[PDB]
Amino acid sequence: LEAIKDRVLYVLKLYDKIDPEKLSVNSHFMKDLGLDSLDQVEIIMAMEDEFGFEIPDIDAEKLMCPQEIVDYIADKK
Amino acid sequence: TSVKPIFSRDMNEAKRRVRELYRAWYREVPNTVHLFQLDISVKQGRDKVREMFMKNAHVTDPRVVDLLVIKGKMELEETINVWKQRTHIMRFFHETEAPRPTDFLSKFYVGHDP
Amino acid sequence: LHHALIPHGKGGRSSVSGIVATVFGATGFLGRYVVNHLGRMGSQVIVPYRCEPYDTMHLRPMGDLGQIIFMEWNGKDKDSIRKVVEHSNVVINLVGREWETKNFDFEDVFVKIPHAIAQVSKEAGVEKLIHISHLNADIKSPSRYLRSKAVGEKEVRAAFPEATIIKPSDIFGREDRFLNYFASMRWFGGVPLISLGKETVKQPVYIVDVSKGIINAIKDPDAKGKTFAFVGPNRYLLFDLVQYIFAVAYRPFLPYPLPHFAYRWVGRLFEVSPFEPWTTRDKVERVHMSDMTLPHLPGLEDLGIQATPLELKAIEVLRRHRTYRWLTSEMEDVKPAKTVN
Amino acid sequence: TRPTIRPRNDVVHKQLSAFGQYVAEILPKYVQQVQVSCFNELEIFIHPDGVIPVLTFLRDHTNAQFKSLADLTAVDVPTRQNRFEIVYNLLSLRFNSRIRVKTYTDELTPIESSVTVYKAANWYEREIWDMFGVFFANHPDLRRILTDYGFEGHPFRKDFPLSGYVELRYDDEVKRVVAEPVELAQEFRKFDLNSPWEAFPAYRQPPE
Amino acid sequence: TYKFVNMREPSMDMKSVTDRAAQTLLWTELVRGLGMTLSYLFREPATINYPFEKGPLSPRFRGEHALRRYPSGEERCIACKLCEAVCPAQAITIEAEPRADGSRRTTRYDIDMTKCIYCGFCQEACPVDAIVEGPNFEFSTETHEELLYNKEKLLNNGDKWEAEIAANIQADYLYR
Amino acid sequence: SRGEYVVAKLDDLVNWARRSSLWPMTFGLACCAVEMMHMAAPRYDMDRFGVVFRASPRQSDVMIVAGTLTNKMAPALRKVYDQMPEPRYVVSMGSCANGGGYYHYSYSVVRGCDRIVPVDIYVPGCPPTAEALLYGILQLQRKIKREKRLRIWYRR
Ligand SMILES: CCCCCCCC/C=C\CCCCCCCC(=O)OC[C@H](COP(=O)(O)OCCN)OC(=O)CCCCCCC/C=C\CCCCCCCC
Ligand SMILES: NC(=O)C1=CN([C@@H]2O[C@H](COP(=O)(O)OP(=O)(O)OC[C@H]3O[C@@H](n4cnc5c(N)ncnc54)[C@H](OP(=O)(O)O)[C@@H]3O)[C@@H](O)[C@H]2O)C=CC1
Ligand SMILES: *P(=O)(O)OCC(C)(C)[C@H](O)C(=O)NCCC(=O)NCCSC(=O)CCCCCCCCCCCCC
Ligand code: SF4
Ligand code: SF4
Ligand code: SF4
Repeated sequence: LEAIKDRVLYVLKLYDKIDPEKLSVNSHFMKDLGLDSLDQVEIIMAMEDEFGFEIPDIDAEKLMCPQEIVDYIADKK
Repeated sequence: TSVKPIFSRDMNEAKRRVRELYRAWYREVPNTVHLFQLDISVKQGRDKVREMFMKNAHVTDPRVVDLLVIKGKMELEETINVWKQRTHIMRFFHETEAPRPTDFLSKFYVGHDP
Repeated sequence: LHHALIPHGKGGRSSVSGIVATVFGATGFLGRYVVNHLGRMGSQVIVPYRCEPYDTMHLRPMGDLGQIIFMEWNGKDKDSIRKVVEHSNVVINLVGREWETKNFDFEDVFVKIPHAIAQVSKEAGVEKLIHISHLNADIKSPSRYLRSKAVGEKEVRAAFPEATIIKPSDIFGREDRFLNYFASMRWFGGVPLISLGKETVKQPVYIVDVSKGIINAIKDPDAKGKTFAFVGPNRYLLFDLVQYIFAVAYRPFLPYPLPHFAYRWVGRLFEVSPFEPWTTRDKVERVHMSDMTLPHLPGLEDLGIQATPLELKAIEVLRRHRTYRWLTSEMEDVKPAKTVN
Repeated sequence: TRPTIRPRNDVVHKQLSAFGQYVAEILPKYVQQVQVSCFNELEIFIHPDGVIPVLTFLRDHTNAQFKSLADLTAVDVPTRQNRFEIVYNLLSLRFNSRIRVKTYTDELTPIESSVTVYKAANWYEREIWDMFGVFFANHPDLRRILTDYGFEGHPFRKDFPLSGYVELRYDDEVKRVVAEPVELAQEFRKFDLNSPWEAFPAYRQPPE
Repeated sequence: TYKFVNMREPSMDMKSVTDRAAQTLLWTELVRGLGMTLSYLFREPATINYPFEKGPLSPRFRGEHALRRYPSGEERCIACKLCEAVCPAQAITIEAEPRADGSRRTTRYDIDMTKCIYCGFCQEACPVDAIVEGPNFEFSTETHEELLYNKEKLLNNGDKWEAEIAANIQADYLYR
Repeated sequence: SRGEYVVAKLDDLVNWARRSSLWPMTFGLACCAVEMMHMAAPRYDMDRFGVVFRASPRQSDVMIVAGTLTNKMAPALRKVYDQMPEPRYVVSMGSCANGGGYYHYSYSVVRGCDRIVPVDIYVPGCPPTAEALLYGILQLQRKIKREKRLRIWYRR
């Protein structure tokens, strides 16, 4: 899980709008980071390209936090 | 009641359709740049897609949202099949339009425009 | 202003901008871009041509009906100059060739013709004169091109005190000499450079930026008798610039140092062509010369134009020089070249 | 013998009236009105959702074999609430007759596609969409047919200007055709032609 | 009544079978086509020697426009704008004012020959036979601007073609 | 002088070949194209003058823009014109190609092919008769006759 979290944090830090300083594993995209739905969709697409699998729209709604993202990724192995 | 909806009924499913269309467009800008030999960047294309999506952010009627996503999907399928040329894709960018000022003083200077 | 010169419309193709401009030497790179911009504004344009009328066909679609008028003129004919500048309130001077012909030399095309145009323009009472010079216009430059450029600039300033003298650094574009000259050295095996090109610094300027600066200079009220230096945003060493050009063109890059006297001899050999030479001794001198820094002169940012970097528009020019293997390659693939700042 | 005036066909008028009564009786759920014009053209006005049942009946019924779809168009009437007026023209070869079916809709309400009844309805409904904006629900391939690629707006709406909003030209700076806002050299001269005197008292609208 | 274009079945007697087989082997219909082409070769061509020979026309032909005059020299147009109102393409622009002698004439009369559809409605709507569609049809140009005629150009055309226009009007006006 | 005489003879020879051999591209959009067929017809045979249709733009010298140039068609016309190699000439035919024609005030019509391509000859009419089109072709030929590329180059 450490590798998954490291990869997810590295991918998130490449996003321009997201500040690496304020980014944290438990930071809410909408609330803590102040983003909207489209930016979350772009992040989910970036994760899809990263870990090489498809995240449906239903599974793309329950990924508002990096902790939730890594938990979902580990869930799908 | 009794009002026929185009698709998706309430607003949440319409937003889901909007997100699906945005994903489809987002995963198409690199292919559009590669195929059409555009001089723009992929990041510029994604920014323009975001801008064209955001210029309808005030719509609150689900039927209008469904019609907008239908037209967007039509335009997306025109681009993938290369039915459009480089001309239309660059028409999306207004690369030759003169900058119309929006300040009152300049508008007064140039002409009688409101 | 006359009643026919009052601006009208929303600045479109069929509008009236109140600008009547005679564009000397409009059958060229900067000439065609400036004429296109004027026609897009919707101005009256007079294009004096001495070549075949076929070579001036591409200028017809650049303006609405009755906006582009073609007249025949001779360089050493003040009567023709007066005929073509009689009814225009703006005169734009872009005449210039990079080589010396049998009839016209650097002295003729850069001193006598610009001075005659300025003198006749003053007689006809034109309101604005724009004259194109070079950034490296030195009175004692190693290049006769730059010597004559400086002499003609002084003569034009003397003849027409209310002139605007533009000094672009180096124009790169689709029909340019710069990028095409550097990228056409694929045929001659390797790329010869003087001292490997480590001593030359250049900051080229975009053709569209130069044209927009010329256009805004006309519309700027307080640029009547000024001097402007049009330069790009980033300064490049010549070696890095050529390396980036070849990287974008996706061609093998084999630079080797060629001594200055040998390069001068090679340029002497290539200027014997009766047609347009591939390169000349003065062209070699201009390539070797670094771009002078003139911070006291105003520029594109002062006129109101943001300089366009080379990396953004380098693929419009160099995509033609690629092969079928690399034709579809994107712009982001090649990293930007190192700068000197 | 009144050579100027066109002759009239009472027999065909009566036949069309009888058939209109017949179809109205057979399909009362959707048929709202039946008219016979003075030049013997049967016309049926139905509810918008009855398109498929009414067309299938008129196509496959033994007494009404309208197997050929003559035309399919729409009329934009801005004053009406349901501005768009979908019109079907049908031809019966067996009985050597024609019929017209008219439904109503607006910009947002979809009309069920009749491609499952007539195959020409594919391109006809594509044209209707491209020209007016009427969306057809179940269509094999719905997209623009006549307008330019990426064209915005529907031209045949009565609120669409004649000259459009944009024009095309070749810009040498970008080495490609560009689209710019319309700017006519000579403005289209609108003519007020209607006379201020009533022409036909037979069509006089009551002052309520 | 109706007829079947292709419903004739072939015969099956031995003579016809042998004839069809000979046609299949020996290309009889191909030789017939060759013979027809050879006959057309040996005929006379129907090509005229333009421009030394001009194709036939009719007095009703509608070509280059013109403005006519009365025999006294006065213009025929009275600025009634019927041609402008009836022009399908709106290629005519007319502006008028009272003349110095009070006559109702035209100050601006413009025809855009690049917008005209050459339909003849202007000459049929003219109540004084002022505007006419003359016989000239060879007036091509190297520039767009010269195809935007005005009053002076149309009067010059009328003066140049007055004789032929008058002859055509005389020959055709009884049918109008 | 001798050089002037030589260049005059050479560029009179070169212009003669282009004048006497014209290969219009097979390109007709609307009703004006029928008059192109009637010019190709035996009555006014254009092959008599050395004018013969060729299909590919690469093997064509003259583009006879005959028809209405719509917005959906303009890019294709520009592309084929660009693909047509130099020297190239353009003959606008009919009112639609000249200006707007009957459809001047329309949302989907380009008013004049000269907005897209440099036009050398304008042939008026709706449609221009076969004689008018032939006269336009002959006028284009005579326009090519007075070109002096070598004479301009010699004095250049
Ligand atoms: C010196 C040069 C001579 C030039 C001759 C010019 C002939 C006319 C030129 C015009 C012809 C050019 C176009 C021809 C193209 C089409 C020709 C063609 O199709 O022929 C093939 C046609 C069959 O094709 P289809 O009928 O279309 O098959 C499909 C059936 N539904 O017939 C043929 O196969 C031709 C074969 C040649 C016939 C040979 C018959 C001779 C046999 C008898 C010889 C006996 C010798 C031995 C016996 C000795 C006894 C002692
Ligand atoms: N591009 C560059 O490298 C830079 C250029 N400049 C200056 O900008 C100006 C425009 O440059 P550019 O477009 O590249 O040059 P071009 O060679 O492309 O254009 C020169 C123009 O002048 C005409 N001309 C040349 N000689 C004569 C003559 N003897 N008499 C009359 N007309 C003549 C040519 O017409 P024709 O074909 O009929 O002979 C042509 O239209 C020049 O003054 C140049 O010095 C400044 C900085 C950089
Ligand atoms: P989050 O879900 O909180 O926020 C969603 C947004 C911001 C969209 C709004 O909150 C929202 O959903 N608003 C409701 C109104 C609405 O539906 N807006 C979106 C309409 S869909 C739409 O407009 C699609 C248009 C098609 C896109 C055109 C493509 C243009 C790009 C051309 C290519 C150029 C480069 C290749
Ligand atoms: S011939 Fe027809 S289109 Fe031409 S000017 Fe006359 S009325 Fe107008
Ligand atoms: S119809 Fe005849 S008289 Fe009337 S305005 Fe036209 S040309 Fe003049
Ligand atoms: S000018 Fe007339 S004949 Fe020619 S394409 Fe247009 S409508 Fe057809």
